[PDB]
Amino acid sequence: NENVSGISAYLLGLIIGDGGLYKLKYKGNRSEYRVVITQKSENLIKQHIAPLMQFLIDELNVKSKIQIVKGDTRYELRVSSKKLYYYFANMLERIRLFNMREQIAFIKGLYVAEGDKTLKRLRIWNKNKALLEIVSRWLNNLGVRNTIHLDDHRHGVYVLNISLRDRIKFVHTILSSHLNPLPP
DNA sequence: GCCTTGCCGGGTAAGTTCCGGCGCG
DNA sequence: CGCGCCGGAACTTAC
DNA sequence: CCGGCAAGGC
Ligand SMILES: [Mn+2]
Ligand SMILES: [Mn+2]
Ligand SMILES: [Mn+2]
Repeated sequence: NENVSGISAYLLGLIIGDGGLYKLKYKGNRSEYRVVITQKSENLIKQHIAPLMQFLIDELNVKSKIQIVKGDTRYELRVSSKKLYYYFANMLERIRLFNMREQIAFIKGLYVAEGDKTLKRLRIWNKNKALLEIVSRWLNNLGVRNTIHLDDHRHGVYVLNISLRDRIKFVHTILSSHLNPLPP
């Protein structure tokens, strides 16, 4: 299924960027498995992201709930689910095999999470150079030129800079792509 | 003249893991 | 008994 | 992430 594969890739962009995948161990041989996306904007969390996760949850027949925990500085969308955790973690492991549908959705998600949102410049930040290098190759194959270098010497954070020469192709083909959209 | 992009400090919007519960065969 | 979902938030830093 | 600064390219 390609609409599920794409929405997955997109969610996985948000997760890797602004959340995580947590395998927790508690006292008494108790455990927990968490798919997390955090975000400041209540409306983006509840009106765009959650309906997407909800759709994926239903289609996978995961029957965990979508928790939304309001925190200090940010909303946390959380799904407590061994099945969903491994679904994304295994999907992460085979990121290199992503097809063009998945690549674009992943880059879009990653950008919504980690990207320069003013679009004055086109920039993705991350400590994970290998992840950025994969994104770079995909972008090069989509005819979007880009460079990677160490932006934040204090915290070890790399930036992937998308060349403004390929501005239109990047925004039009990646950011504002109508592909795999909340069907309805 | 103009656009592009490496650089680098500010600080908030993220990320991570702990808690106490309850569920269920 | 042996794990897996809830609901929260303290805590730290990578964007 | 944001955003101002300055080096460099055409
Ligand atoms: Mn991140
Ligand atoms: Mn982030
Ligand atoms: Mn973000």
